Amino acid sequence: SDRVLQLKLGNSAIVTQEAANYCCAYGEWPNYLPDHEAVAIDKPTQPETATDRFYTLKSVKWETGSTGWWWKLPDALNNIGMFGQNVQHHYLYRSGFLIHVQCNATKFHQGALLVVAIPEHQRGAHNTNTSPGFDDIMKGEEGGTFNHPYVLDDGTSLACATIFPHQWINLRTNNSATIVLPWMNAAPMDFPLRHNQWTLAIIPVVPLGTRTTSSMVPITVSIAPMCCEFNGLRHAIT
Amino acid sequence: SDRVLQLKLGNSAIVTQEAANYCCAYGEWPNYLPDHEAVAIDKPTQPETATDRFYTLKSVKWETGSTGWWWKLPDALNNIGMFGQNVQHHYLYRSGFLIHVQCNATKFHQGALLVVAIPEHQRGAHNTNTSPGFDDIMKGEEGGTFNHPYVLDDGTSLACATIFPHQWINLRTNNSATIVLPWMNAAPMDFPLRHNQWTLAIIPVVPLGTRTTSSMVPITVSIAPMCCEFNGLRHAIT
Amino acid sequence: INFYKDSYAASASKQDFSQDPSKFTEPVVEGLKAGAPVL
Amino acid sequence: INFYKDSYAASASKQDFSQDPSKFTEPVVEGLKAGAPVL
Amino acid sequence: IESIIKTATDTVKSEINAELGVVPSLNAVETGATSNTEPEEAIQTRTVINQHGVSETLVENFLSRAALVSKRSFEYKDHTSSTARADKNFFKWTINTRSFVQLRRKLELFTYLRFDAEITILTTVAVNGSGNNTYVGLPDLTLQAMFVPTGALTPEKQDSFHWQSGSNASVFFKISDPPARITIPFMCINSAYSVFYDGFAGFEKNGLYGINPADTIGNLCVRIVNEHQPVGFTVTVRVYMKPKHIKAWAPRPPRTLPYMSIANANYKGKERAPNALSAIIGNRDSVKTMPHNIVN
Amino acid sequence: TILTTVAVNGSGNNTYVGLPDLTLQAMFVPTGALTPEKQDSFHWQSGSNASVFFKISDPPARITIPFMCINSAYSVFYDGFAGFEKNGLYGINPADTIGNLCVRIVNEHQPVGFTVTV
Amino acid sequence: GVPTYLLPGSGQFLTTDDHSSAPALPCFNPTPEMHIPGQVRNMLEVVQVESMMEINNTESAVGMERLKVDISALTDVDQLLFNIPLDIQLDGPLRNTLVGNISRYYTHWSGSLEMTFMFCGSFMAAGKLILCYTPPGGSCPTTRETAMLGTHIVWDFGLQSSVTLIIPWISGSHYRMFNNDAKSTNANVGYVTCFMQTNLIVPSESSDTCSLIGFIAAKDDFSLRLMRDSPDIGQLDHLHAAEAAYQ
Amino acid sequence: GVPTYLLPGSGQFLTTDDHSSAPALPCFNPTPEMHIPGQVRNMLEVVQVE
Amino acid sequence: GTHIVWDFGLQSSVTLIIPWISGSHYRMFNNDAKSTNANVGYVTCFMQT
Ligand SMILES: Cc1cc(-c2noc(C(F)(F)F)n2)ccc1OCCCc1cc(C(=O)N(C)C)no1
Ligand SMILES: Cc1cc(-c2noc(C(F)(F)F)n2)ccc1OCCCc1cc(C(=O)N(C)C)no1
Repeated sequence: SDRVLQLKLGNSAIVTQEAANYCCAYGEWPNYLPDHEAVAIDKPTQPETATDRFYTLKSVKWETGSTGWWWKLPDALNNIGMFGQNVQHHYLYRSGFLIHVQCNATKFHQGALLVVAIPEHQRGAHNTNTSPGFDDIMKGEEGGTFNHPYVLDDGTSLACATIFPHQWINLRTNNSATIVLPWMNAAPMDFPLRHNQWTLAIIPVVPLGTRTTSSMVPITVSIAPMCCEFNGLRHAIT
Repeated sequence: SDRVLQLKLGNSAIVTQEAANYCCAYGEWPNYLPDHEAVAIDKPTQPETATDRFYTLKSVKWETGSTGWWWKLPDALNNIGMFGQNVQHHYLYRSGFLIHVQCNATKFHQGALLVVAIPEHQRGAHNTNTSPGFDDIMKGEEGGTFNHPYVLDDGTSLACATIFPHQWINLRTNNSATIVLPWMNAAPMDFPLRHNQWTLAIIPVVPLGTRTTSSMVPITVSIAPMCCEFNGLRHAIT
Repeated sequence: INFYKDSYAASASKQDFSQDPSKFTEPVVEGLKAGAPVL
Repeated sequence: INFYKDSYAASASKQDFSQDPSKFTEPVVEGLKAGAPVL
Repeated sequence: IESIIKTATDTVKSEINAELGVVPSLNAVETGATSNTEPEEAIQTRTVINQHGVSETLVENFLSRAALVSKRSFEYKDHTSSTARADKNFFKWTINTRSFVQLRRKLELFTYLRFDAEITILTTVAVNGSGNNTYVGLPDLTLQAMFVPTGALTPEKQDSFHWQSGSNASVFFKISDPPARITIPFMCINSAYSVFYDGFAGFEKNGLYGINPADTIGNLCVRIVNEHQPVGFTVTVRVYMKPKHIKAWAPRPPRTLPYMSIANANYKGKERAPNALSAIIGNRDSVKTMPHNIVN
Repeated sequence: TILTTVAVNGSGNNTYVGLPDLTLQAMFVPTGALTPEKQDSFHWQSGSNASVFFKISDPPARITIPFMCINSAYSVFYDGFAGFEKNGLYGINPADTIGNLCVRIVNEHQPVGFTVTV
Repeated sequence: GVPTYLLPGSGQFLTTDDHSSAPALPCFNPTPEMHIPGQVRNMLEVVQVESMMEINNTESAVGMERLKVDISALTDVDQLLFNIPLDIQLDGPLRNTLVGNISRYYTHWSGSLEMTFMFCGSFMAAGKLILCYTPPGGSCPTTRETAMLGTHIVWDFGLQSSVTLIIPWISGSHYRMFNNDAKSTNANVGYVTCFMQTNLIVPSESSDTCSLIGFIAAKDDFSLRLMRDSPDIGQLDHLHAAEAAYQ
Repeated sequence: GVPTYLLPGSGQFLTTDDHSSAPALPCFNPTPEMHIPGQVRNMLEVVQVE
Repeated sequence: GTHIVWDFGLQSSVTLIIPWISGSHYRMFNNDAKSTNANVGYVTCFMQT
């Protein structure tokens, strides 16, 4: 009853038979911007199924020495499908996200992945006074990897990352994690090309292990924007 | 009507035919810890008759040059019967006490003993800046003797010791003293191996005297814990 | 004692005892029941 | 005059005239009567 | 569910439990939910009426404390032969809450904060001993603190005509007076300050990372109003900020490694544990070693 | 209540120039908190510690400290030992431990020396 | 006019005072409030969230290796696996947790704690463990027969991957103190130990070594008092670029 | 504002004065009171003891 | 064990009750004095002072 789940958005659907539950960040659900909170006065465009659908990013391989992976939103989706086109043609965007992380192995495999959505994951640089550059932060669809997951690449602690909305993929228990993210920002809308509201981090707290014949064990991320709206139409910028 | 008294607790009973009255310290009676004052949340054990009974310590001899005797509670009882076992197996204890001091002689004998229960009888050392050590304080069942009863071994006065709950054993009047002690502590419960709530002091203000053929004149102490409860069960420590 | 005309000049407000720890301790769509297995 | 928000900041309380000297002068189970011999 | 909590919860006494299909002590961490096991279900408890208050951990109380945010010393003297980098009887400070770690760490326990700021300015003076190591007494000087917002011009000298402060809020205070105090309202262009900002401040690619331009405050400009005396003094100005009327959102993992810069979250860690990059907690010999074992 | 007085040092420099009106900081450091090690220690920033800044020319500083014992009352006398071993101090209840009061002159030193009594 | 006199304390600057003060910007209209998810009003809400303990705080463990405890099959029965010091003030496995970090801003604490352990072995791995909490007074138990006399839970690995050990508030005093004397009767909480109950048994194709992750959090009977500066952060010099603010 | 003038005795520290003063620890919750035997409210109760 | 402390005085006599403390409903008058069905225990008298 809580291990099987189907998510359907637009023309996309996902089914998992080894879920635990799914997390609604801070007990909230995505919604459109209400009139009593709006700032931009132009009529927003709400593409609905054109943008509110699952986009699957490139899979990554879970290796023995893997330190972890991250993707910044909306940066990771800014060049994908109609969501990317709307982002490129509009000065302002707003949306939640539905995140589904997939990783399966055998009953002889072991490992634990922490799947956490970090709001405003401002990254720090290691052993230097220079702030991270644009190329260090904006990785797009490919995402990045943690240099020091122990401190979340920001001088904090991985052990306390559970304060953020998160699930675990414990191979003996489940093969997928689902997190629903509301709009998380100090402003009602934002410029999607210069600010990232959420960071999805997947960190192998317990390394992948087995004594059976080894196989590639990928981790796959599917993200569906929810309640997308865009304001300030102009020419494409990207 | 006030000279004869019988005390019955558990499987033990005491009768005296030469009592004066008995003292209830500060006009209070022992009781179990109420819910609105409890701190430890584990269910306490209340052995009842197994521990709430009279224990008789070793008698001491009243000599001409005797300066007095003291016993610290619960230290004196910490290795006796089921009370000792419960104390050793639990981190926290709580109880009152019923104290009965016995000393008889002939009608040709004279002497007066002050029987006083001192709350928090913190002892001082004589002619030194070093605080009393563990071995000086924790004497167990054998108890100790006053170095300077005139100042109660603490720089105070014996003459003002009547401010504490007390009786007298005046040989021409009575042969026993009875004091009922409630729980006396800043905390609802305590660790019985490191803190003593009460000190029983027997001080011969008037020395034993007679011109008839001399006999050994012992003083005997019987103490019954009342309303014992213990919390924090673990292995025996003693 | 606040005789200033602007409300933000007032002293601190230490009377908001409202709590909702479930936002961080139980942010799951399906609430869990006591004793019953979670999975 | 106490405009502080914490009650322990208040001035001293010198209005508790309740007494019970018998706690120290007569802590005996059997109360003694006037004139009648104690023993 | 939201509720009003003023004291820690009470405990209810519990009895022996042997029930098929009920395992309250078992949990599924994978769901992301913290264990809901109650003490009454793990052990046999008594009834306890808990009277312990929880007011001291209120966010308002936790954060509404005056903390040092700025400390600047400058020489009060005739600056005719001073270098261009010297504070010539005045200084300017770009306001930030990231220079002193005690307040910074507490603020960075949250992602978004909304509050008004009570500002207290404390001034001390000392006679210069360099060459003129003679004491004559401490003058009671008048100082001017002017708040210069974004886009306004900052003074360039102690007698600059910018100090006339036609519209800027300025406070004139004396050293002998109690420290000057003013309240600055929540002035962010958003509904809350961004304690952390995962973005860039400009529409080009060379803008600063990790600082939300919506939270830009401005400059605090402080000068000695008095003209210089025949002898030199050293004046130290300390600025304290106390947030109030606070709202906080999205708590975060606390900072562990030492701070390196006020401009970023760059980390290096101590040379060895504790708080090293590879070991936050101090080491013990093994996982079976009790560091402070009680023996007798 | 904290009362402060100052006097000019006469040792060698037995000359009187006047008494400076200094600023002092009294910080309450509770159990387990770090105490300052020097006059300009960064511990004086007092992020959470209660500190009071007062001047010599002001009336004596005053604050109220609440009953802070972990028990219902202080133990004026304590017939016990403070630790689970046998080497702990006798006669001092650890429940009544208060902490440290740290007092510094905020002003940097002047060319001449003074004696400050708190 | 009104006759008045100044009290002691007049003119002082108390960092914890609570008064109104003059608004520097008259008639300023703050930005309208907007709903933001994840509002926190009492820090006790944070300490109730589970966070990982650094049980494996040993020189051999680097990075997140310190956040898991490895257990292997043993050939002797009733063997000790690990213990956990329960002192939050001292530098131990509980210090860098939500509860520990928040509590170390205070001096007194009370209430129950809960430890949750997740078994991260393969589906085919099986075993039973006993987790014990020993109230203070003696040495940390080194044998199962002694440890099992205290509060404990016997944990059977299975579909539910996690078990919770409740550390009930068992204290003589209303509060305990975060004091550097870890052996003080006002501070010591006791010990937590973990023993094999039967054994870790895995098939040949599963990993012969399996990891546990330990979490800790406070229950809603937890409380803190006497705010203090946290000893977990400090600076001996100005941070880089701090001087540039004055340029 | 309110016109005021300072009286003689202003600023003095009288050891027997009785005024409220600033709480150093805001929102501190003292340990709940517990019944303890032998409470004394007036010293005349002590002098009545032999 | 079960005991009474006896103070000599005007009442010249004291009574020690030996309560029926037995696992079984009855005991047996059997020649094996150490049998669990027969042994009653002991009574001892010590000086108190
Ligand atoms: C320190 C200060 C001093 C003055 C001042 N001094 O003098 C005067 C004058 F001229 F009127 F007299 N004004 C004004 C404002 C000041 O700071 C404002 C604090 C706001 C803030 C934002 C953040 C943040 O970005 N967060 C939390 C992520 N933190 O705090
Ligand atoms: C003297 C003092 C000064 C400060 C202080 N000074 O500055 C500040 C600052 F930083 F906020 F400004 N705080 C704080 C607390 C102080 O003492 C507390 C008295 C409590 C007590 C317990 C016992 C006892 O053990 N008994 C009765 C058995 N007696 O008294």
